[PDB]
Amino acid sequence: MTMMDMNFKYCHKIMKKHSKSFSYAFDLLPEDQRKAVWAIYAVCRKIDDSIDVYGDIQFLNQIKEDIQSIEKYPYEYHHFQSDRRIMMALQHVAQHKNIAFQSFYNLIDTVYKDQHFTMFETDAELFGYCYGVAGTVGEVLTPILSDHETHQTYDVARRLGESLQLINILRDVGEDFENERIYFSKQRLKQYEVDIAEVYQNGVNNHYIDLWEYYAAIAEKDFRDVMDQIKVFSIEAQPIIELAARIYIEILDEVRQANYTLHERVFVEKRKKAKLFHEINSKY
Ligand SMILES: CC(C)=CCC/C(C)=C/CC/C(C)=C/CSP(=O)(O)OP(=O)(O)O
Ligand SMILES: CC(C)=CCC/C(C)=C/CC/C(C)=C/CSP(=O)(O)OP(=O)(O)O
Ligand SMILES: [Mg+2]
Ligand SMILES: [Mg+2]
Ligand SMILES: [Mg+2]
Repeated sequence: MTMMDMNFKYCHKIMKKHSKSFSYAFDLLPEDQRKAVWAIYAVCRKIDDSIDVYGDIQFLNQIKEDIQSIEKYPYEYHHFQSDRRIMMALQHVAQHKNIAFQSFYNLIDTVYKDQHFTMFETDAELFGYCYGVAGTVGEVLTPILSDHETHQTYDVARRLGESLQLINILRDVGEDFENERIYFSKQRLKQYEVDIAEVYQNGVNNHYIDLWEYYAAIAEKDFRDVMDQIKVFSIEAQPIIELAARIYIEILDEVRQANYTLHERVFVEKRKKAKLFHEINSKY
């Protein structure tokens, strides 16, 4: 095993550790493509944890600096200040693919501003936040999962990631409340007459369910639109991308089955992921 192989294997470990939902799915891709995804994931994961988990704001500045170094001198050797193995894998990927560097910068700014967390006043603010933390990952992942780097591709990728961030939000309402975060907007929260602190203490009710179902309906609808343009992706990636999404559509059925509980984190069982994959491949 070469050194670079080792760098990608460290990225793989990080994704296996933190992505209980998607590691399984993305590892089904051909080697070159899944190695790039592990790199991207590891970069995004370090960024998202820089502050949330290590509290470390200097570390986040170093990640930005490191990405900035790769963008300007893709071919020079750099003394990476954040995590060397991840940045080497990322520079290796940038020498073969067209990395949307601005998208990592948008993600970094969105993760940063999340330390001045202020509830969204409207859905448009919530949706612009889904772009920043997940539409951007769709954009950076675009040249890896497709040979047609065109606006329709970027656009389905962006729309898929924002859509998964919404499902994510619907799965994590309760744990996000414990961390003092409510991602639903005030406009919509007032309109459905819900106070999350309250529903958290006394259980679900019918206003909360309707609020939640109002957002799940937005996510499901968007899921179906990207499932009609799944062909913008490479042929090897299409069933994986579809598996990734459906796992998350599954999580919504899991929240419904646990009666929208705010006190547990529903997940999808590995065995079930393999089933979903089997069905997708039926028509693939
Ligand atoms: C493929 C494509 C074109 C677009 C999709 C872009 C993606 C994958 C965006 C990320 C969406 C989110 C919120 C993922 C959870 S990461 P996690 O590791 O925390 O997952 P988990 O919390 O275990 O469910
Ligand atoms: C899967 C893939 C290709 C890309 C994802 C890249 C990542 C990790 C981006 C950082 C922003 C996200 C989606 C964090 C997890 S949201 P959460 O509710 O799961 O909270 P968490 O940080 O996981 O505890
Ligand atoms: Mg997670
Ligand atoms: Mg996080
Ligand atoms: Mg969450």
